[PDB]
Amino acid sequence: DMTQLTGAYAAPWLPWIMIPLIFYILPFPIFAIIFLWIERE
Amino acid sequence: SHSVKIYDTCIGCTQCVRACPLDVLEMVPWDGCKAGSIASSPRTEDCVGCKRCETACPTDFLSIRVYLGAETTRSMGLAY
Amino acid sequence: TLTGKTPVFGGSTGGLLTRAAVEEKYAITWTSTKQQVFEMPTGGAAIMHEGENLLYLARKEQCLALGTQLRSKFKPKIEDYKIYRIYPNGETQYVHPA
Amino acid sequence: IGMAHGYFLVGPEVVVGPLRETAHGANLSGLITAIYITVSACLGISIFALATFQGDPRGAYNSNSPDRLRPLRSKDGWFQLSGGILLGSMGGAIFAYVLLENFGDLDAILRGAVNV
Amino acid sequence: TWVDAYDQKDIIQPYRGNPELGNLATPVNSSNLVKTYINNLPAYRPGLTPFLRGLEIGMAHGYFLVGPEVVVGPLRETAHGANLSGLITAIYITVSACLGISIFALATFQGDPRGAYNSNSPDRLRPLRSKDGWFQLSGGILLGSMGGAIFAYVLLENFGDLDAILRGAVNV
Amino acid sequence: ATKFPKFSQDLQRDPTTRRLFYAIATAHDFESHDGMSEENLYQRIFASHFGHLAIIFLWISGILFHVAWQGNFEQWIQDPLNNSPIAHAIWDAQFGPPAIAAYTQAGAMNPVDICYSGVYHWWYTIGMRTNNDLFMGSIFLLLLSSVMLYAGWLHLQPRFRPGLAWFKNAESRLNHHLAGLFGVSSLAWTGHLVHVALPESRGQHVGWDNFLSIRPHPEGLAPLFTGNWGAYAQNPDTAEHAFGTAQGAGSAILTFLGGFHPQTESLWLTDMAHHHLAIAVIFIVAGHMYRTNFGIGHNIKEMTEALQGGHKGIYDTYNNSLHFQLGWHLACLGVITSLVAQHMYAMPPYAFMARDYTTMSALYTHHQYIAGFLMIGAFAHGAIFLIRDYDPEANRDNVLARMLAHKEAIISHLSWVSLFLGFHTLGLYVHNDCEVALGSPEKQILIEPVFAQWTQAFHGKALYGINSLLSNPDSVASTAWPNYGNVWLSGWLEAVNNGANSLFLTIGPGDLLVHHAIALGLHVTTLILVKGALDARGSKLMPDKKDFGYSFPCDGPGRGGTCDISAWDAFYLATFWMLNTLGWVTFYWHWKHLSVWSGNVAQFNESSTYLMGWFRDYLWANSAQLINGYSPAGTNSLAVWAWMFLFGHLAWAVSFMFLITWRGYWQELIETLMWAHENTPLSFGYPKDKPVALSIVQARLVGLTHFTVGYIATYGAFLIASTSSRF
Amino acid sequence: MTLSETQVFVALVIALVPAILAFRLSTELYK
Ligand code: F6C
Ligand code: CLA
Ligand SMILES: CC1=C(/C=C/C(C)=C/C=C/C(C)=C/C=C/C=C(C)/C=C/C=C(C)/C=C/C2=C(C)CCCC2(C)C)C(C)(C)CCC1
Ligand SMILES: CC1=C(/C=C/C(C)=C/C=C/C(C)=C/C=C/C=C(C)/C=C/C=C(C)/C=C/C2=C(C)CCCC2(C)C)C(C)(C)CCC1
Ligand SMILES: [Ca+2]
Ligand SMILES: [Ca+2]
Repeated sequence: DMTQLTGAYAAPWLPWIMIPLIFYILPFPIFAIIFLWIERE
Repeated sequence: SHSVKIYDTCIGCTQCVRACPLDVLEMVPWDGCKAGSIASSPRTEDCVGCKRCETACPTDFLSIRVYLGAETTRSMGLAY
Repeated sequence: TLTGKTPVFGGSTGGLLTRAAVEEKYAITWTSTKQQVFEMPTGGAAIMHEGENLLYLARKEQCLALGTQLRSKFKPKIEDYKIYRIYPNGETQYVHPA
Repeated sequence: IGMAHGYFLVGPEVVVGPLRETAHGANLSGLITAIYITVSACLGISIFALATFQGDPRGAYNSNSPDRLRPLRSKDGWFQLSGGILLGSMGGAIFAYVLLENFGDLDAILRGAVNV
Repeated sequence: TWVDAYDQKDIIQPYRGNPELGNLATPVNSSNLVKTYINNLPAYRPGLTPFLRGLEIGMAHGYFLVGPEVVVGPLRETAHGANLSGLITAIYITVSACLGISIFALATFQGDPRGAYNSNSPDRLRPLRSKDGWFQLSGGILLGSMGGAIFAYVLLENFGDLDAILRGAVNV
Repeated sequence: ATKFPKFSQDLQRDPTTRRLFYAIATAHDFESHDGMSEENLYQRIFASHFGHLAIIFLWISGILFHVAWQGNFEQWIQDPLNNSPIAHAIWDAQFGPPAIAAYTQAGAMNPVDICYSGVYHWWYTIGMRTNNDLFMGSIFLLLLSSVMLYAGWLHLQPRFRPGLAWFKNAESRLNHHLAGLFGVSSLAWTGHLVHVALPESRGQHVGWDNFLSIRPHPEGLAPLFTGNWGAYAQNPDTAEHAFGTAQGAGSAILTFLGGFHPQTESLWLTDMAHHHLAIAVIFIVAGHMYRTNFGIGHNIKEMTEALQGGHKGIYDTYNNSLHFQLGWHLACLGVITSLVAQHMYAMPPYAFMARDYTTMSALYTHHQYIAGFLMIGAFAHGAIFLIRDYDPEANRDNVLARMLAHKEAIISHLSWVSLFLGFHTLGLYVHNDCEVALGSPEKQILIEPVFAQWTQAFHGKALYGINSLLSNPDSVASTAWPNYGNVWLSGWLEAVNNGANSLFLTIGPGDLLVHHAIALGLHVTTLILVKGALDARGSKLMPDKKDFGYSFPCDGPGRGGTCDISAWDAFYLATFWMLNTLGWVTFYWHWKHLSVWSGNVAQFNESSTYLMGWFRDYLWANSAQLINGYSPAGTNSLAVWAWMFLFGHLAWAVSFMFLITWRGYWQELIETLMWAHENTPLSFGYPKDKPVALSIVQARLVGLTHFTVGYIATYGAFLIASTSSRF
Repeated sequence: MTLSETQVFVALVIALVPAILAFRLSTELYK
């Protein structure tokens, strides 16, 4: 409760996975997809 | 590239041709002023857009106008 | 197709780069009546030869700034300079004077 | 190139990282750091090759480029280097991870304590 | 009554403009969204070496194949046993599949192959047309799926410290 | 060349990194795109407007979802004065245990943010009571936004693409938007207020399962038909009514009380229902004015064309120019967003919101900075109109031709008001500074604001004792002699003559000096924008400026030097003056209200007359708990605002790099880096786009963006942390 | 009380519908 991130709401495992996914797992694939879109000839 | 327009108020003083560091401008015969010559811009794909020619033009307002257009490697002045 | 001695020069970091071999290059050729020192547009001092010279430069503005120095900083003046544009397939186009 | 690089990239987070108070946690966070940097770098190698080699490339990978410092001049050389760096740096990272996870038995080996 | 049929526009077209071919151009096989996605999957991504095609296909596949035996398998009552049986399942499926890829290539590419790997085959869906492309894909899938399986195994074996990382419990 | 961007072929052939940045900044300038026909322009704007509508509905759907999932809305409505609204939960795995304990606040069992947007007070007044109410509201907007995404895709399909004559129908749109968008929606909102929001305010649950049974009135719908409409002005509400409960409640649904509900300190729901009903039928009447299809109705171009001795062609100037319409609508929206900010704090409409001091500070500063941004974009798009769409022959000798001929008189008169206000307000402030510093604080020049004190007396304040014309009991403006039907007044005068509310506050000599500094900031920001718009087609320094466009760097160092000569760079200069003006506005609102809410309203009155008093007692004194959000003594719940405070100071300083250093310094530095990369071993990468320095216009924009982000993140962190820690 | 786990999963499944409709609006507006 006071030593780590918890959640007293419904599905508290959702921020446990969504914040890693949104902020440091998916951005480099999205940056790579956008990079290939703006460099293609 | 840029666009260099010469208007018919040009007195043919050849000062824009002397001022151009890229040799964009030359003088052609005109019979439209006392000097008999007018400025032209044949090699406008070498124009970097420095506007040194407009600084040299004594006509009010300027007979030579540079319009900054699409940036190429030559117009951006890149040695790399 | 282009004749001339390269000026005496130790080289510099301001010279030709990858663009000179893959897009376009420039060469300025002039005759001199004596051995004398000029300033390179890439920084530093080089020695031109008596007779015909040839110097490869990266931009057209560097060759025309050298030709401005040749016309204005030397007595007698050096007016006979020719500037070429060299393409990577060896195709050489005479661009100054036009 | 991979085996040399993934091996040392485990190092910094083991000693100065946020898991450094416990030995097993520090080795895991150092391994994951080397894994994440390797995947990101090898993704960059692959999308470099997908962007550069489109027709005749511009710059140093052009067919007329005399760049001695950049000799990998085809896209199949770049994709094989990408897979080589990925497999080497993953292997070098898990090699450093296995040595650091077993540091108590590896220190006992190097002091002859296994001969008791 | 039928004379104005095939005059109005239709989203279903003959495949590659040829009505004699045994396929249709639908949104599922020929729209711009599914063509951008499928042709940039590592089986079809243009310019890739056959090994790097296999490495991306393997790493994606060995990673999820650890999963099912961990949660619903016979070792699932204990955490360490369930992760080991999930790793061995992904290892055994990978070796069996890569053995199948290799013996496919040893059987197909004998002279001019029959069917879709013939020199006259216009099969856009089967573009790996040489046996050295197949053997490099076999080694790529083996190394990628072994690495993806042991990556999922290492994350699941260290789930207690990885859960403490993702909740900030390592900052105490 | 590259394929990106597909709308500009000259940007496709750009070989540098300038291609990627200029493709962003011109992506929504549809008229400059390649081959944009003028009819295809309107169809892509129409579908982009459906995309912006769906983003708005998805935004409010996420606010409702995160309160219903992670907030404390059902716990907050028990006692909204002793509870704190929760915005959403915090998931940041870099938190330590002191940061987890500090943000586990407001009775939550996980780290949370405190909501300061006021959406708890807004949903509570309109009848939301449960988290199931907020969830189905979030699901309904989740489907309403998908309807907006469908209609944008649908009206791009070839059968459903509207033609140009449909877009230019300025009578069928102005009728339908007056009567349907403004009238029927205000009628349906009254239907929500009297069927739902008024019974939930009186303890009666009305949902979709039981609203066809429960009438809004005991005399249900029969006094409307029989013309006895005063049967809806029943017993309105007692002075001891508790919001949300049946005790002390009335049955009235449309009343004309004025003033405030005494417990919630906010407007009555019956005055707000009779507001939106009177607004509805007036807007439905106004939407029956113009002729579309049936012969009856006025024609808008006839009132403009037959208006001379000066409005000839003003219809066709408006109707054919999208930049004239955009600049006109940004000016009207910018005035209203100021009016929203000035009236929501003076007459609070939401229950218990006037005692949430951090929300009132956040909401005023939000809508004032929005209004300042819409104001400078009205002049910016009015300047793009004069370059691109303005025709000097279609508007010969009309009013738009007059100011372009009057432009040296308008700018010079704006410059005198700017110089008079700046010389005399700063002169009075520095004089009062030197008197207080030299030990003589009664030698200050303290001009009493007699014009707005008499204006306060003419609205109902008897505080000054001047007793005349609605500060008067037997006035003709008070008694309303032919009517005696000003029902608003006896409820209104308790809003004016009480000392705890925030309409018509007491002003003194420190209030006059800041109103003249605000008038200085309004007149200079107008002077930069008007001169930028009226000289946009040309000056005597640059007579052919209209052929160079709205945005260009300069015309070179000749003719004396022409840095920042375009009309875009006058927008760029006025944005600094807009932020400084809105800085002076929100500094004054916050310091006056921090003195009123603390009871130390006297301490504002001696200190606001000299500039050290603003520096010492507002900036320095209220920074004390903000910068102690983390320290060597520990961290607390103000640590994210302390970190954002330094973040804002950092972005403001990065701004000065782009604004002081200019381009050719950085371009020559990048050549040495391009040298170093080509001659370094093992560096196999090579830039596909050639690295160049940012352009002259781009870094004015990048520097203004870092300035603005640094402006707002600094003050926004200071406004939240100083108000929420003192109260 | 606040939301249930079945209410959150309903909102996640429903939100795929404006996710798909924004994709087809974005690709229709253009590349
Ligand atoms: C790509 C490729 C490439 C390469 C190779 O390959 C390189 C390299 C170099 C060398 C040679 C040198 C040294 C290093 C260092 O130390 O520094 C740091 C950096 C880094 C760290 C960077 C690096 C990067 C890497 C390599 C890669 C990575 C990638 C990732 C990981 C991926 C990811 C992906 C996703 C999608 C995100 C350098 C440098 C410089 N840079 Mg330079 N790079 C490049 C890139 C880039 C870009 C983009 C930009 C823009 C930002 C720049 C910038 C810069 C500047 C300012 C400078 C300086 O100062 C320096 C110098 O000159 O000295 C003398 N630069 N470089
Ligand atoms: C009665 C029928 C009707 C209705 C309801 C609408 C409604 C609309 N049309 Mg219009 N339209 C119509 C007929 C109608 N149209 C016809 C017949 C034509 C052809 C002549 C058009 C041609 C047309 C075009 C070309 C465009 C529109 C657009 C719009 C939208 C305006 C943008 C917006 O959302 O602001 C909504 C505004 C309000 C709800 C009123 C705001 C009033 C002030 C500013 C605020 C007052 C409210 C209050 C004080 C604030 C409280 C809120 C707070 C508590 C949260 C709006 C949905 C635009 C659009 O976006 O398309 C997608 C657009 O580009 N229409
Ligand atoms: C001093 C010096 C120097 C430097 C050096 C250095 C910098 C070093 C480095 C070092 C390093 C950096 C090293 C590395 C190493 C690595 C390694 C050696 C690795 C290995 C690996 C392995 C062994 C792995 C394996 C595996 C795999 C692959 C997979 C599976 C698993 C395993 C783990 C088994 C010089 C020469 C310049 C000069 C002189 C002096
Ligand atoms: C939803 C969706 C979808 C789907 C998706 C999916 C299906 C996913 C998957 C996912 C997955 C399936 C993932 C995977 C991942 C993997 C990975 C990422 C791996 C990694 C690996 C590694 C890292 C390893 C390493 C190593 C090696 C190699 C060796 C040594 C050891 C180690 C371990 C170190 C789509 C798109 C269709 C559509 C839209 C929606
Ligand atoms: Ca079992
Ligand atoms: Ca730690």
